[PDB]
Amino acid sequence: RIKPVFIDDANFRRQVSYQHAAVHIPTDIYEGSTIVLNELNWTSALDDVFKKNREEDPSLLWQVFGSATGLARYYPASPWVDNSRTPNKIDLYDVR
Amino acid sequence: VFTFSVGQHNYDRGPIQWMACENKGYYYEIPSIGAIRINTQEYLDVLG
Amino acid sequence: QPKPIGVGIPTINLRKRRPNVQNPKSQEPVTLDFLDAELENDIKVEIRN
Amino acid sequence: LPLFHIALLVLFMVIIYAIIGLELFKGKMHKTCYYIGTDIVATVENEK
Amino acid sequence: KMTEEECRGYYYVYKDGDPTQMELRPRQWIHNDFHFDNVLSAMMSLFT
Ligand SMILES: *[C@@H]1O[C@H](CO)[C@@H](O[C@@H]2O[C@H](CO)[C@@H](O[C@@H]3O[C@H](CO)[C@@H](O)[C@H](O)[C@@H]3O)[C@H](O)[C@H]2NC(C)=O)[C@H](O)[C@H]1NC(C)=O
Repeated sequence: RIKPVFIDDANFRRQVSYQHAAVHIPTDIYEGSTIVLNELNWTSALDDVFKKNREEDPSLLWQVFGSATGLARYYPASPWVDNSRTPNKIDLYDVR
Repeated sequence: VFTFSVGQHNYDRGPIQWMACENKGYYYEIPSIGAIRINTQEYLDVLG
Repeated sequence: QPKPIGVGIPTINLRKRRPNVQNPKSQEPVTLDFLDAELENDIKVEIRN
Repeated sequence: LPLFHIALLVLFMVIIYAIIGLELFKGKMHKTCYYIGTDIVATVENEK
Repeated sequence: KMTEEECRGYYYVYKDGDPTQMELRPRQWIHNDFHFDNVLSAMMSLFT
């Protein structure tokens, strides 16, 4: 895992981290599968392009790659709006 | 022609599989509610 | 407006509503036609076309 | 044929117990705990 | 989920069959209480 710093930001009414990209995996899709772990292995190479895109134009909003395996890697890193089960609520978000 | 076999039953499923992958389609099975979300969206893999 | 586009009349049954289930809210896009955002007119339709 | 008396005794015992239960537990199992303001019965995983 | 390695993570359970009323449960690979894995368990199952 990674523990980001999460400074606040403008143009994002949230706290975002520009160092790396966040990954959203749907609740009913197990992380740690061979399929999933392989996507997280090669898709990491996108963070450099994410940062280069931002540094070329600092006004960019979310840049996201939606995988065919249900994964979603978006930049900049920001905590998901609805975490799994800390409250009574759950999230139903499949990028597909 | 995309064909879906819904529920738990003892009826023959061969004819609908043939209908599926004769006309450049696909065949899906939806046995419960948990299968609906994932099976009703995967037809876009064929269309691409 | 940032509100979602409404459809029909909202009918709910409060007697079949468990308190701890987290029902979905909405996923539709905000598609508002040009003629539904102003007053419809016979010339505005021509301009839009 | 010899089991006729036994069947008669069983029938009469069923009748007597049915009437006793009718007098004792008539209209008593009509309350269960629903949720707050809803028509949903509240139970746990493996409880009928 | 048809195998031990697939039976991991969390899945939804629908109350009273309603697709809109959902909970989260962890996925676990359950083994039946009475099985036939060895002769002793087979004899226990047959005794029951
Ligand atoms: C997906 O994960 C694998 C494994 O974590 C990554 O492969 C690893 O990549 C690094 C750097 O490319 C390799 O380090 C290299 O080691 C050699 C010595 O063998 C050294 O000469 C190089 O200078 C460098 O330090 C590492 O060996 C390699 N791991 C394995 C098992 O081969 C891979 O890069 C990840 N995918 C992406 C897209 O990042």
